[PDB]
This record gives sequence, structure tokens and C-alpha cells, in this order.
Amino acid sequence: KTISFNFNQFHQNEEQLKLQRDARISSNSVLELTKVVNGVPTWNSTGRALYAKPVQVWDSTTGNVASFETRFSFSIRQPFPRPHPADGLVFFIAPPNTQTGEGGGYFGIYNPLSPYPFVAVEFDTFRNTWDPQIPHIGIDVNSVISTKTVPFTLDNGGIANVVIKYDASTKILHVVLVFPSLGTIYTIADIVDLKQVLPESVNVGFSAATGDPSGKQRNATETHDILSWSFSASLPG
Amino acid sequence: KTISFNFNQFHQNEEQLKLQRDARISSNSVLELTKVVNGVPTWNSTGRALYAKPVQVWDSTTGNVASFETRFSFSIRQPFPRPHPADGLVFFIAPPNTQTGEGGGYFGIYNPLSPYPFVAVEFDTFRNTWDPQIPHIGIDVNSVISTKTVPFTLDNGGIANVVIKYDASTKILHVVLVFPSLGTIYTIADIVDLKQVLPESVNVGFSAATGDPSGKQRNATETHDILSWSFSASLPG
Ligand SMILES: *[C@@H]1O[C@H](CO)[C@@H](O[C@@H]2O[C@H](CO)[C@@H](O)[C@H](O)[C@H]2NC(C)=O)[C@H](O[C@@H]2O[C@@H](C)[C@@H](O)[C@@H](O)[C@@H]2O)[C@H]1NC(C)=O
Ligand SMILES: *[C@@H]1O[C@H](CO)[C@@H](O[C@@H]2O[C@H](CO)[C@@H](O)[C@H](O)[C@H]2NC(C)=O)[C@H](O[C@@H]2O[C@@H](C)[C@@H](O)[C@@H](O)[C@@H]2O)[C@H]1NC(C)=O
Ligand SMILES: *[C@@H]1O[C@H](CO)[C@@H](O)[C@H](O[C@@H]2O[C@@H](C)[C@@H](O)[C@@H](O)[C@@H]2O)[C@H]1NC(C)=O
Ligand SMILES: *[C@@H]1O[C@H](CO)[C@@H](O)[C@H](O[C@@H]2O[C@@H](C)[C@@H](O)[C@@H](O)[C@@H]2O)[C@H]1NC(C)=O
Ligand SMILES: OC[C@H]1O[C@H](OC[C@H]2O[C@@H](O)[C@H](O)[C@@H](O)[C@@H]2O)[C@H](O)[C@@H](O)[C@H]1O
Ligand SMILES: OC[C@H]1O[C@H](OC[C@H]2O[C@@H](O)[C@H](O)[C@@H](O)[C@@H]2O)[C@H](O)[C@@H](O)[C@H]1O
Ligand SMILES: [Ca+2]
Ligand SMILES: [Ca+2]
Ligand SMILES: [Mn+2]
Ligand SMILES: [Mn+2]
Repeated sequence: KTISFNFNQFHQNEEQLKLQRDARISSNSVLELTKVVNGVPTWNSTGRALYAKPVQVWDSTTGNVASFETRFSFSIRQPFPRPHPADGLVFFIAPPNTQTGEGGGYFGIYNPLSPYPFVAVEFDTFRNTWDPQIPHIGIDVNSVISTKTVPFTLDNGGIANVVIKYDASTKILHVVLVFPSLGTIYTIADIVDLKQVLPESVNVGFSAATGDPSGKQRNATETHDILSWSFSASLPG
Repeated sequence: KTISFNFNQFHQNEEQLKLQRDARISSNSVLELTKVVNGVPTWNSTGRALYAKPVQVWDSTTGNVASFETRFSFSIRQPFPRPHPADGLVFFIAPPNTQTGEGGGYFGIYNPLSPYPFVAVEFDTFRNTWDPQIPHIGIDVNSVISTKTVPFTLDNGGIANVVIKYDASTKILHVVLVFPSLGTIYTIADIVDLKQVLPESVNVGFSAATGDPSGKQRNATETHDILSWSFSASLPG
């Protein structure tokens, strides 16, 4: 029961996507998760983008869980080096029809006053009390406190290619981050049992957030643009 | 406990390498695993390169197994498209002081008359009776019949960047293959328990092989050059 799709660019007001909060599609077709005005990224911003149709990751009847592969390119430009950019972006899987969560270090996927389960791969740029040095790739399950973490050096404003893959048979979720201009490769993997954390049908998308006002630092910001995206899932049941 | 090494290029008569059979270091500093004469790759060739000192992947005392990361660049040039190039190169871990094994589809690591255990990541270019379509990346444990396999399109004579990583905690062995000139990314991962297949101390290196004479095809050949190599392992024990 293979479901797939592929965006090589985002057309003005896509009918296939659900934009939430600050998330919007620029004129030259890039998906801007967080707010940016007159070419400058703003603080206190939060946006999500979900694929309109829900996907089935597992079937209670057969018991089978799906295997999927997703690839996307993103770009994070950090105009203000000091004191520290924030907060990063995540690719995530959550239950259908959920609301944007807390911003800042929560990327907009975690909501303390009404937590919903989720699996996410984060590209963290700000170091919270629970974070290892940044920037880092992290694998998150129901929490923003990563199970596994790996550090990476960002290519400011450059392009990044990400490949996230999940094998239902081995339950291995491996992610690859490549910065073509620098020729650097970062890899990370962990075991995650989707069947054990998520409902049969879920939503897949991105979420990002800039510096929280409580930090009292307007320079705590950056862009979180998604250039293209393809997803593919195969449920044998 | 940490051991590591890096090779930005290879020197003629490198003291920390162990060249075996056809393996030799070219003047312009590349490591040629298989024979190549007058700029042309020969058939019936087999060569290996091992890191001189042995590495400890696990400690029987504490029971701890090591985590390691290795990165290398290689290049495979296929001068003769038809009838078929052969056979490929592999990165491998084996017991200390082993002799080159059978050539051809065995890459020089498997010896039917005296099989020794080994873990290897293969870059297979010839399709044997036990192979899926080629070329393909495969994860091998004690056998040349891969546990997991993924197909990839080679960049003839181009450069390839490989990243192999192993987490002792999850027992996940993930490999990434990137062809910078084409911008393609191939990923594969599987669970391997080193402690269960290998001795406490091992040797790490490369091995490659060109077409076997029994195939009666001199065009069954290609180059197997390693351009650079870095290795790092950690044993909390
Ligand atoms: C917020 O980012 C601004 C641009 O990155 C910083 O301003 C720049 O600061 C440089 C030295 O830090 C200075 O040479 C530049 O001329 C100046 N450029 C701009 C766009 O004003 C700013 O730095 C601090 O605050 C500003 C207002 C100045 O007073 C600087 O001297 C300060 O270092 C950054 N502010 C923060 C939150 O640190
Ligand atoms: C082994 O590789 C050789 C070099 O690529 C092949 O020769 C080339 O074959 C082409 C077609 O296969 C032909 O257009 C080229 O002119 C030729 N190049 C030269 C001068 O060597 C060789 O091909 C065999 O020999 C040629 C003359 C034809 O009879 C082909 O049909 C033959 O396959 C390759 N031999 C094998 C075993 O495939
Ligand atoms: C962060 O964004 C929210 C939503 O756009 C704004 O309401 C915040 O503005 C501040 O709070 C509101 C209620 C209002 O009092 C306004 O004047 C405040 O500036 C904004 N936070 C900040 C501090 O910019
Ligand atoms: C393949 O290479 C090995 C070692 O490099 C040779 O020993 C093989 O055999 C030798 O060459 C053949 C032609 C024959 O003369 C034999 O007596 C030699 O031992 C070689 N095989 C081939 C076909 O080249
Ligand atoms: O300013 C950006 C930052 O603000 C929030 O947290 C501020 C943070 O400041 C640090 O210096 C302190 O150590 C820490 O305790 C405070 O929480 C926000 O949580 C963070 O994600 C980011 O927006
Ligand atoms: O030609 C190079 C090739 O030689 C051996 O395999 C030959 C192969 O020929 C096929 O036609 C048959 O179907 C198969 O049974 C034979 O094995 C060698 O084993 C292989 O790795 C490669 O070098
Ligand atoms: Ca953070
Ligand atoms: Ca083969
Ligand atoms: Mn984090
Ligand atoms: Mn194979």
C-alpha cells in the first residue's frame, strides 16, 4: 500500500499542504517555516507545514508497520552571529490534526499543557539546558530531549541535503545530512518502534522556531527554509 | 581508550600499512588495490591493504564492545563497459594476520579452505549467482552473501565519499555513499553484533579483486583505488 509524493518547489498556496502559524510560501517558491521580513529573519516566530493527507504507518489488523524514505533540502541563514541564533527546525511525524506547540527550544512540536506523541529528527541550533553542544542532529521520541545526538557544522545560508530512512524490519531510523558546498557528511541512526509510539495514521511535516521573547534577545533568530521535499512509504498490509 | 589514524594521501613505502598481493601505492599517492599496468586495469588481480597495528573492538573483561567511525574516498574506473566489469572492493574487519583469500566474487576476503570470521561493507560491481542487481552496497558477516543490500549507480572514474559508522549501544552499522560530482546519496544500515562474530583484537583494511580467469574475459576488470582513509575507535573498557 505504497503512498508517495514529491515537491520540487512549492507553488503559491499549495493545495497539498497545511501551513500553520508563521509558515508561508515565498514568491520565488521556497517554503519559509519561520517569519522573515524584508530579507531579515525575525525572533518570536513559529511555523509548521504538514502534508494535507494523512499517511498510514502501521495497520492494527495485520500488525505490519511501514517502511519509508524521505528526502529534503533546507537552508538556514544566520545573519547575526552574536549572541546566538535559534532555534532550529525538525522533520516530524505526529497524530493527524494537531496544533502548533510551544516555540523556542520546543520547535513548535511539543506542547506541555496537552502533549501528543511524536517522532522527529531535529536540526538544533540553540543550546537549551537539556542540549549537548550545537548545532546538532538529534532523534526525538515524544520529547525534545534527543535519544541520540550528533554534532555538525552548519553552512550558513548554504544548502543542505537530508535523507531520512526507516526500515520496519530492523526498526532502524537512519538520517544523513550533507552540505554539498562543503562536501561534509554527517550520519546518525537509532532504533525506534513507530508501532509503539504513534497511532496507525499520522501527519508528516516540518516545524521550526526562532528565539523566544523571554530570552530578551532579538538577534536570537535565523531562517528556516525548505527547498524541496519527497516522501515515500510502503505498508505491506 | 582511543585509537585513530588519518591518511590524506598514501606514501610510497608507508610504514603503517600492510600491503598484500597486487596491492601497491602509486607515485602520485593513490592506493591501488588491484593491478593496473600502463594506465590499464588487469584481470586476475587481487590486493588488500591492512592497518599495521591491530585494533581492539571489544574487551572480554568488561564485556564492552567499541564504537567506531571510518571515512574514505575511492575511485572505480571501468574502461571496458562490455561484457562486464568485476569485481569490486570492500572495507573489512577480520582477525589479525590473515592471508588473502579467494579472488573474484570473493574480493580476497573469503577463503573456502580456511574460513575466518569477518565483517565487511562491500561495493559490488559484478553479479554472481548470489547477488542482487549491481552495482550495490552490501553488508557482509562471515559470508559474501550480504545480509542487507542497496543498489547504487557508479560514477565511472569519479570520486566517492564513504562514511561507515558503528554504535556499540544500538549495534547499528550504518554506511553512507556519496558521489559529490553527481550529488547522489546512498544509505544502508543493519544490526551487527561484533562481540558475537569477531575476536577482541582485529585488523581493519580494504580488499579488492578483478575478473577471475575462469570467466575467460579479460575485459572483466576495473580499478580499485583508495584516495584517503581515516579510522577512529573508542573502547570504554
Ligand atoms: C545584533 O546583531 C547586530 C549585527 O550582527 C550587532 O551589531 C553589530 O555589532 C558589531 C560588533 O558587535 C558592530 O561592529 C557592527 O557595526 C554592528 N552592526 C549593526 C547592524 O548594528 C549587534 O551587536 C551589539 O549591539 C549593537 C546594537 C551594537 O551596540 C554592537 O556594538 C553590539 O556588540 C547584535 N546585538 C547583540 C544582541 O549582541
Ligand atoms: C573488450 O574491450 C574492448 C575495448 O572496449 C572492445 O573493443 C571495442 O569493442 C567495440 C564494440 O564492443 C568496438 O566498437 C571498438 O572498436 C573496439 N575497440 C577496440 C579497437 O578495441 C572489445 O570488443 C570486442 O572486439 C571488437 C573488435 C568487436 O568484435 C566486439 O564485438 C568484441 O566484443 C571487448 N571484448 C569483449 C570480450 O567484449
Ligand atoms: C510574539 O508574537 C506574538 C504573536 O504574534 C505577539 O502577540 C507578541 O507581542 C507581545 O505580546 C502581545 C500580547 C502584545 O502585548 C504586544 O504588544 C507585545 O509586544 C510577540 N512578542 C514580542 C515581545 O514581540
Ligand atoms: C593469475 O595470477 C596468478 C598470480 O598473480 C598467477 O599465478 C596465475 O597463473 C599464472 O599464469 C597462468 C597464465 C599460467 O602461466 C600459470 O602457470 C601461472 O601460475 C594467473 N592466471 C592467469 C590466467 O593469468
Ligand atoms: O534567547 C533565545 C532562547 O530563549 C529561550 O531561553 C533563554 C535561555 O537563555 C539562556 O541564556 C539560559 O541559560 C536559559 O536558561 C534560558 O532559557 C528559549 O528557551 C530558547 O529556545 C531560545 O529561544
Ligand atoms: O567473468 C568474471 C567472473 O568470473 C567468475 O564468474 C564467472 C561466471 O560466469 C557466468 O556466466 C556464470 O553464470 C557463473 O556461474 C560464473 O560464476 C567469478 O566467480 C566472478 O566473480 C567474476 O570474476
Ligand atoms: Ca535547542
Ligand atoms: Ca559479486
Ligand atoms: Mn536538541
Ligand atoms: Mn554482492
